[PDB]
Amino acid sequence: PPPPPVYCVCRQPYDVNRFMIECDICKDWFHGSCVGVEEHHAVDIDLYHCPNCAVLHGSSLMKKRRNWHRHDYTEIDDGSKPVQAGTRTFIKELRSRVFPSADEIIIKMHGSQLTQRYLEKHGFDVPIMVPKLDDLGLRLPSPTFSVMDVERYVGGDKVIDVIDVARQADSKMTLHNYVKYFMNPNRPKVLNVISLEFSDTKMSELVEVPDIAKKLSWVENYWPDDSVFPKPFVQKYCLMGVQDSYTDFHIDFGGTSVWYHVLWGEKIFYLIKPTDENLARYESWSSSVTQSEVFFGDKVDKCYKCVVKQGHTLFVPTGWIHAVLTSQDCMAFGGNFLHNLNIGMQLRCYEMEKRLKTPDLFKFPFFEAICWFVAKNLLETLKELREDGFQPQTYLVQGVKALHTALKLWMKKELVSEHAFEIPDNVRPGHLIKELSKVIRAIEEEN
Ligand SMILES: O=C(O)CCC(=O)C(=O)O
Ligand SMILES: [Fe+2]
Ligand SMILES: [Zn+2]
Ligand SMILES: [Zn+2]
Repeated sequence: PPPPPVYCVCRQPYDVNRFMIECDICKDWFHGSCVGVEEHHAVDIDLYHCPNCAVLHGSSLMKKRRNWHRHDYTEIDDGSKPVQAGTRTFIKELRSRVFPSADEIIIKMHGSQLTQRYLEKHGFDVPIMVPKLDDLGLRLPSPTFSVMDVERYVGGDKVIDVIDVARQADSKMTLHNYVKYFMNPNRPKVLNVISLEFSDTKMSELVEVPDIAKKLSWVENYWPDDSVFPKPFVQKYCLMGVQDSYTDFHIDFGGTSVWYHVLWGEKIFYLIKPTDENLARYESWSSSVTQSEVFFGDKVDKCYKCVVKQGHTLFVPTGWIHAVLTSQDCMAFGGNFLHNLNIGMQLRCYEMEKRLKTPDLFKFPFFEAICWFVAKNLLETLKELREDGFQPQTYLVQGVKALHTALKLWMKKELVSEHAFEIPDNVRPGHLIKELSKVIRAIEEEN
């Protein structure tokens, strides 16, 4: 009559969906939550000793630090091995570097002026800075809002993704434990939260994205209600990071444009323009094996340092390559959106993510799906303008044409196999491409 197999001090049966750690003394397994060990602490622990065993054997044996510049702080500090991203020395070095002020390129303006008419007329190809909050239609919680409040609304037991910035590695924590950590002024490690999307929490009630962002948003103007696919939520994000948190260079998923508002603290963006040259150097860099050892900002001609003060709102347009340094403990809200202003580049960025085989969960949920719905509606628009007297605006045409090129490419016999599952069973792929080709031919003719 063998006893049912249970583990941990809670004498519970094994659950494969829960993080556990092995005690080197008793050989049993323990739930991180039962013994107070976070998933990100596992890499620090050399040999784990559970509380009970610790009474006579002492605490766990931790790995010894010999670094300040390598992801694996155990490597000997002999001279070989370059400085890696997000480490203490890296940050020190990053803070000493000299960059061209982002003032040379970004546009600063009043919220009331930032409209779709303005964007269509002058384009949206450089970052836009909006010092004051007035006229953005951007509603956020009081500047006094604290992490304890984030916990109060969202929910203490919610599971979020944390980033051990000095290792550039991900793990998971409950929002409660993250707050406990953030609240302790003395943090033995730099942790950063950047993917806590709360549009489905009681905290959504408090935030309201910028009008321009909603006015432009693809999901907001083209994603149907009668959709079989699940509507994407990348509109409301809560960002919390302690000082010296770092995010290496990247291009937001799906070539989406984004908005950031620092409630309190100070974020520092390192902006790189989306030139063909740079976009190539980036795609190489983001795949090279020495990535973590090369500060990409050096592989290009100009890297702009944009300091975002608390109270300010920044807008980064499609394609821009950027890294972010957290000058000080900060909490900021932000969001991503796709729009017509730069249809071509968005597709360009999407094609690039596909080649870098960036993980599934690290992309934009249903990129192709939305692209279909858009092509569809734009067909009705371009057509309704023709049968109405006016000729479409240059950009929209340049864009619908790029989208046209894209849809045709996905249907291509040797390719339709992968882009197949992504088509909405609400659209006639071959049909849209035909009707779209003529309106394009028509427009191209009249002009
Ligand atoms: O949290 C940060 O310091 C930067 C986050 C960021 O740039 C992003 O999520 O795209
Ligand atoms: Fe970003
Ligand atoms: Zn033990
Ligand atoms: Zn347990």
